[PDB]
Amino acid sequence: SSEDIRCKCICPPYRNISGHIYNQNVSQKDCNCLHVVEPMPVPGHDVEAYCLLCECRYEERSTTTIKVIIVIYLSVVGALLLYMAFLMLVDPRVEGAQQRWKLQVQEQRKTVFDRHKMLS
Amino acid sequence: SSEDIRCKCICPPYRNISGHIYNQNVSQKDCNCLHVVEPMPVPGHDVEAYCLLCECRYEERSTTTIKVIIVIYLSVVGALLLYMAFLMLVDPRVEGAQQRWKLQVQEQRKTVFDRHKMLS
Amino acid sequence: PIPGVGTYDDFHTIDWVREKCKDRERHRRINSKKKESAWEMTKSLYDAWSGWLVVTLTGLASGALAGLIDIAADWMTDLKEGICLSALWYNHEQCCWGSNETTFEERDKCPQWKTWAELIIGQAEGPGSYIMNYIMYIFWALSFAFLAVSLVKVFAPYACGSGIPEIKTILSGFIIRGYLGKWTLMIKTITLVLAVASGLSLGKEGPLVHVACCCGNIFSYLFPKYSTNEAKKREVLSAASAAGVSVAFGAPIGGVLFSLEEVSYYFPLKTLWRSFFAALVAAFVLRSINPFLVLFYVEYHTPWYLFELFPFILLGVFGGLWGAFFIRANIAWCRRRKSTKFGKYPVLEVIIVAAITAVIAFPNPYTRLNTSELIKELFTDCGPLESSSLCDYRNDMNGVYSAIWQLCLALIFKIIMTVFTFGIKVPSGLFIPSMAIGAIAGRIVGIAVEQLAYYHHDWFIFKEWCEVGADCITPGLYAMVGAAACLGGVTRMTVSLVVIVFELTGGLEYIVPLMAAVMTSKWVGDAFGREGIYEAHIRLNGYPFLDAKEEFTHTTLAADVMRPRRNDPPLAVLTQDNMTVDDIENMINETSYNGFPVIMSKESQRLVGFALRRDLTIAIESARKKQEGIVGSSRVCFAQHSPRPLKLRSILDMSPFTVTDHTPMEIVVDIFRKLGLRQCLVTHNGRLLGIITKKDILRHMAQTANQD
Amino acid sequence: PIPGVGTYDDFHTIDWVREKCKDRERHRRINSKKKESAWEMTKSLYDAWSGWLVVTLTGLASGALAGLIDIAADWMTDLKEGICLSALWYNHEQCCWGSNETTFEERDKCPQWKTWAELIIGQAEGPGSYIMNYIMYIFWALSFAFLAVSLVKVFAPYACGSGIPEIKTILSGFIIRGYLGKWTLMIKTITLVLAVASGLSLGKEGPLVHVACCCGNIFSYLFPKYSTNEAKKREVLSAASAAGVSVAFGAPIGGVLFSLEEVSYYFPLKTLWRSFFAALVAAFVLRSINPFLVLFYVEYHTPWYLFELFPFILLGVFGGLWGAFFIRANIAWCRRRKSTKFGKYPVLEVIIVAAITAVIAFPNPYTRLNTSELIKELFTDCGPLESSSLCDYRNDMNGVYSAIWQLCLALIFKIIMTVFTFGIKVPSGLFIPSMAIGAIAGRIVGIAVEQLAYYHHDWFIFKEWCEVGADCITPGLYAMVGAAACLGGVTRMTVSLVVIVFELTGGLEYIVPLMAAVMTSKWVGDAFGREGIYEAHIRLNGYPFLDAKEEFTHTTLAADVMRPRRNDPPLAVLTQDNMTVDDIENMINETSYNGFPVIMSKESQRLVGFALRRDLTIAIESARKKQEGIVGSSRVCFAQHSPRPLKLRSILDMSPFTVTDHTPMEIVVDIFRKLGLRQCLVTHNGRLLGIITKKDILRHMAQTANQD
Ligand SMILES: CC(C)CCC[C@@H](C)[C@H]1CC[C@H]2[C@@H]3CC=C4C[C@@H](O)CC[C@]4(C)[C@H]3CC[C@]12C
Ligand SMILES: CC(C)CCC[C@@H](C)[C@H]1CC[C@H]2[C@@H]3CC=C4C[C@@H](O)CC[C@]4(C)[C@H]3CC[C@]12C
Ligand SMILES: CC(C)CCC[C@@H](C)[C@H]1CC[C@H]2[C@@H]3CC=C4C[C@@H](O)CC[C@]4(C)[C@H]3CC[C@]12C
Ligand SMILES: CC(C)CCC[C@@H](C)[C@H]1CC[C@H]2[C@@H]3CC=C4C[C@@H](O)CC[C@]4(C)[C@H]3CC[C@]12C
Ligand SMILES: [Cl-]
Ligand SMILES: [Cl-]
Ligand SMILES: [Cl-]
Ligand SMILES: [Cl-]
Repeated sequence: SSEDIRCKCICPPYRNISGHIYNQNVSQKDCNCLHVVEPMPVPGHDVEAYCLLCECRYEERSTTTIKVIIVIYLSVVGALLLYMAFLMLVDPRVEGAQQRWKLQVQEQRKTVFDRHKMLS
Repeated sequence: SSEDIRCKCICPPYRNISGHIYNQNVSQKDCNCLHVVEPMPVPGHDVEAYCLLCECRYEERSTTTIKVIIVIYLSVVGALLLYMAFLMLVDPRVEGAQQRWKLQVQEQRKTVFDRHKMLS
Repeated sequence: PIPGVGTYDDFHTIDWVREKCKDRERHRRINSKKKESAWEMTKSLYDAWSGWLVVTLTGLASGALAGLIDIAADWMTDLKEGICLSALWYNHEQCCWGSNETTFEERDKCPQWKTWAELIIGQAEGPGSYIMNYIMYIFWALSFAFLAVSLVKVFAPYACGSGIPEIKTILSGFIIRGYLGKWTLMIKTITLVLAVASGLSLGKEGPLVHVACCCGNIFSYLFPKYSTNEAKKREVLSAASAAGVSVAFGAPIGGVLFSLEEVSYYFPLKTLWRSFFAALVAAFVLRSINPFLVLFYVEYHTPWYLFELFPFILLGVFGGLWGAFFIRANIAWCRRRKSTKFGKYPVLEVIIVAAITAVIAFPNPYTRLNTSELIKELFTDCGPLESSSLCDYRNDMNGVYSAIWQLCLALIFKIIMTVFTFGIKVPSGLFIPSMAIGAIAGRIVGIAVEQLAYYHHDWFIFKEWCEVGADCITPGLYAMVGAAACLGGVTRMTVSLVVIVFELTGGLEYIVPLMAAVMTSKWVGDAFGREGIYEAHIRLNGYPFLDAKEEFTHTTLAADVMRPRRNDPPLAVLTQDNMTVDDIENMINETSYNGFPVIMSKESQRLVGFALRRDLTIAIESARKKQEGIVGSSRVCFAQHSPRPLKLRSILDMSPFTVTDHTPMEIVVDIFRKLGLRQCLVTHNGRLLGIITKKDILRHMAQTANQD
Repeated sequence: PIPGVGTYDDFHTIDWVREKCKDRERHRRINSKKKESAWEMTKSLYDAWSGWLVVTLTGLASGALAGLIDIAADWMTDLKEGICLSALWYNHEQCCWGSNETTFEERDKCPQWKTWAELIIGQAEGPGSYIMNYIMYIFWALSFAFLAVSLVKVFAPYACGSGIPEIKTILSGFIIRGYLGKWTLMIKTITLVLAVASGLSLGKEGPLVHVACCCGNIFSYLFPKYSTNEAKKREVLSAASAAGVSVAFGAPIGGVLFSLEEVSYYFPLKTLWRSFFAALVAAFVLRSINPFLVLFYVEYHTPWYLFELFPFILLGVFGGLWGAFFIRANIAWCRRRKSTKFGKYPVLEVIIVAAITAVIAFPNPYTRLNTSELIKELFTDCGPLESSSLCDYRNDMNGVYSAIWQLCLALIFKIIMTVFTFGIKVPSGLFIPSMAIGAIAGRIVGIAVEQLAYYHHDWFIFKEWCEVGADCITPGLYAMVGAAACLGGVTRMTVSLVVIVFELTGGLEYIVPLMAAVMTSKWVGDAFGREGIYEAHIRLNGYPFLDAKEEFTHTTLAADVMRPRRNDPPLAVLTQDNMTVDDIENMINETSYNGFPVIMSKESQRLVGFALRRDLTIAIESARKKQEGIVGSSRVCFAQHSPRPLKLRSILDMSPFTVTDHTPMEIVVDIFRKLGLRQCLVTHNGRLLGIITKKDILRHMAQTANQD
């Protein structure tokens, strides 16, 4: 995808022309100083020297992975918040485990915050 | 020292001219394709291409360290051989430790070679 | 045996000898039935591969969760600064990743990313824009902290803290039910991201170990071998901790070394390779998700010089000096939370700490920047391609004073805030803050050294080692050394720390400096106390943890630690025969003893075995349910095979560890540590005289420490 | 106490509990006198830093000796090929180092270096020159082998072999006087170079550990803390072994891991950092001498692909398959040397083996090349700059058959010769031959894979993973994987091996393949036996080594291993009082028991303590010398304070370990392994019934193994 890939170089300040950045979406073989920089401020005799001074890198990112991870994390957080709200507002074999966990969390919450000292 | 340092470089076969080697004693700043290779078979337009194809390296070695290590090892080996010859030919607080070690070495020699079995 | 026998209550230590006995018995039973049927052969094959499968699953889960946590934290940390309207799911870097409006001065500047001032006020620059950015940063930090603390408290409040101290206690045999459960796993996974986003002075690297330790525990329920045996489960937990460290720092070797040196009380040989494989798998998973071969990659072209060791050692002196101080400070604060009234308001404390952190951090660019990103920036060298403010002075002549002042202010702020941040009721890591503090200190030291070398190149050391007017000094290496020194001083880890730093850097040329710095820090820390921060927190929480460092006095003998002593009445004893079930039940209910010795006769006091209270009650109840007529009148006989007497020889440990009263406690402690004994029976003239429990040893050591 | 008490005879195991007791007593004595005087404070400070100083000295000595050995071996290995008349101290590479007569085809061709044919015959080329080179190579190999074996036999017979098995036995508590002495150190240092020069199928990497283990031992005599305590000396020996591995492979982390996993029976936490520091110092010393940052540096531009794991696993299958075979072959040969008549002629055997090796190796270029140099060449990738014969086919089209045939012949020759070379009476290492064999196998596999990919790129796997007509497959990586697999199969080391290979390569991108290959090899080896080559040699030599793998049967009980048994008469016992010195001396002389239990009375059989035979005799003799009238008639009283009875309570272990007769040996073995006990006293009803010694456990395990 055009968003996944890019190729960008950064050139340090050479003589009069200060350092500059140039980015564009190309393949690895296209990613080079001459192709990426268009136009190039440096004069004819210093063109090659400018190419060595500058650095072009071709990078690829997995936007879909970040998409999916963020979406799933946000959904999990929202579900947790909704369940919490139900617990504090609505509530006042799966069900048995739920109530056993409720008692366990009550006891262990008493251990953690109320006292901070569950010494045994 | 002229022996300690060198700068040599190797060019792979380019077109008609086969790969070649060139070495000479220079400093790091002098060690480069253009300086090391004199004359360079490649034509004018391909000179720079030849320089990129070729690889030049500057190296330094410690001849004194090798000299000293070899000399000391050889002297130790010679002393050991002379002591062995004295033991097999001439012999038939330092001295006390010497005879104690002689008895100990007789023992361990019996153990390692004659039997190979010291099971305890 | 009776169902439920061999189990333990919550907050109890396991008997490693009994666990090994059970594991060997199960192995014998499984291998005996291999020839019976093909299905038995398949079951045996699955049992043999159970360890490999569980470590693989733990590594995969740890890698996936680490990648998800890292990505979510990176995305959320930038929500405070602004939002990418075009793609709400891209952070500042990703939103500006493919934009052509970037500039050399500002790499992450593009119209797609809009700061909150632009969203609401509509102006990117101006006093109003700065004020609104300040307020929105504070509000987002407070919201993240409040959500994290609320989620921790409501669902799985074991998720608070790094978890390394509790993991250390558990791997020594302690039992904490729910600490490594599914609820804790999920809640810690969410709250680590939330807290890292909030901007609090904490990290998600150390706490990730807990995450891993949870996953394996869950997976340990899919394999009977590791579900039924506590020692095997703890081996799996050690492998999980190694994998967690690996994903945290991308250091599988470093993770294995940390597991061996810090958290694993017992590390069998097989556990080494199992942990290494799990760590490698987890690192592979992280490398297949997060990248979108090293995290804190550095490029120091100049090789480190010998004289640079002297400044590095100085950093070590700092690394320990802060370390011990933190151990003296944080604990002093943490104890107060357990003694004063502000501990009764954890949510309010977290909110206030987040408010203070954000308020004092936003004005200073270094503090506002993420701690991991700050470490990244400090670890880089200065060059023509880079445009960091830290290097501005180098470009000016070659303001240094302004950069040094900002770095010092950030260092002071981080040092002050780490004391008040560690211990609060949210997932808090100590690796990232310590590394950031050490990196700032090392950057300052490297800047000073570079200034001295450039301005005073006439000095023989600089002139000989460094070419005049050359960038021989690399501040990034100094920052790395300072971070390593601070981490060593605060944690006291020596080899695992060095290997973790090297793997997280990828530079093998700087092993000797790091080590040296670490050594110095450790020694300096040991000058003010040999206990690390994790051990200090273990002691503060009062967990039953026994360490090799602790030792007893020479004069102390076993007779001085026996439970019966003088004031206490005679220790509970069970007769072999002529004893009713009612008497056993009454004794179980009356006394809280973990177990009871058994003697042939009351007068003889000739030892027979040891009956654990839990096993006793479970067996009695099961026999009552199964066999009618057990109404308490029926006698109980422990001897080898109308009333239908209950047989309790199966639940009896026929080989209880026995020591002499004249035996010094110097050897009793060694026996307890090496063999992991839960109790020993002190005898004299062949009869039972007393019982020394691990609780007694811990209580004596704690009393001696308190007297000091 | 009486001088000489607490010492042990040659070929005896140490009591770790008693060693720790002595160390703690000495620590108490030293710390008690700190306040007495300033000189006492300085002595205490020196004692505290004794460990650091000894590890530093051991690392420095190990690095210096490793550098010297490497340089001498490199210089001598080329003496067979020719001589540099201008500089007799330069090898072929150094002699041609600065020559301008070099050529691209021949890098080491220059008029300064003259082959023996040129020296004597006067012609560099021709059938006569080849014949003379053959004869001179054979003669030099024979001379080097004869000198090495003669030096080993005359001065230090313990210098033969790798020494890793004996080091493993020693670190478990065994005592071998003279094994780690100055004579052994010097003789092994010389003979390793001599043997490596001879061209025998052996290495100097593994044996270097012994060298290091010697140095520290010597340095342990400069510090009373480590000179008087055996456990502390063994900790220093573990650090020395780590440093030795580090210098051998330039892998300080790998050295520490090898020490922890292979040779160190007990590895305290402090030993980890001490060994790491010693290894780092030794590596620094080697880097400051030998170079004139990695030895087997590799450059695989193409990252390893997932499908390449499948060939790598195949190499693992080979690595184990050879490994086990070697363990079955070499041992079968070694046992023959201990049973047949050719073992009575070690010098002749060494000479014959060297003759065969040289004769069959000279014709084939790969075999003639040094094993380390062969591994170096195999680990390199093929490129335009290189001109190795292995890559000729690649340049021809892109003879492969000729190169593959030569590699296969070299592999077969090395495999056959390693079996007959390991175990001979010269310093022989197993790392280099195994790595060379695995490297040859991996090179062959990589060549085959490259040919398949190039000729059959239409296959979906190759086309998708590899670009058509691209050098994606790197034979050097395959050779590295094969070497790692073979080393793992022969040694069964898993994590230490992988880390050592990675450090010796410097490539962190290939950790996952190596590990996997190693795993496979190990498993394959475990399919044919779980005992490694070092453990196999330990068993063959019959050393008293106890391993965690060995276990007893469930039915076996302590009563089945007690020394008195039935046929044997009652075990020797000493009465507390009413006993003469003459009786004690007679009992000591008559019985070979390491120690004697003490009972209150003969009828009562109530235990009191344990008196070691050595301590008994030393105390009796010292008392006789010091105090007149001790002519044997005077009674000996062990009870706490005219005949002037001798007092022997000081030499008495007042807390001898006691177990019940019903206790299964399953727990006795665990106790012995964890606590390092030298003996246990099996009691019944509070009285003494028998004694179970570590010798008894070892004998029972050996008998059970023999029955199998
Ligand atoms: C606690 C965590 C998980 C909650 C994260 C939710 C964040 C991402 C949400 C909460 C409020 C949201 C904003 C609310 C309103 C608007 C205006 C709309 O025209 C564009 C999106 C924008 C600017 C949203 C961006 C995303 C946002 C900042
Ligand atoms: C066992 C080891 C230590 C012995 C090593 C000694 C070697 C290096 C010695 C032994 C015999 C020596 C050779 C004997 C004779 C000559 C002829 C002379 O005109 C030049 C040197 C030369 C060619 C010598 C070179 C060095 C030499 C090869
Ligand atoms: C029960 C537990 C242990 C299962 C956990 C499975 C995890 C580790 C699996 C599920 C989905 C997997 C991902 C699915 C797809 C891809 C894209 C590929 O180009 C690289 C691997 C990668 C990124 C996988 C990595 C591992 C992964 C995250
Ligand atoms: C008692 C024992 C431990 C002492 C051993 C000291 C050894 C390690 C010392 C003695 C002489 C030393 C060498 C002397 C000179 C140089 C040249 C210098 O440019 C690099 C270090 C180097 C190569 C030293 C390395 C360490 C060295 C070999
Ligand atoms: Cl962290
Ligand atoms: Cl942490
Ligand atoms: Cl070797
Ligand atoms: Cl070896």
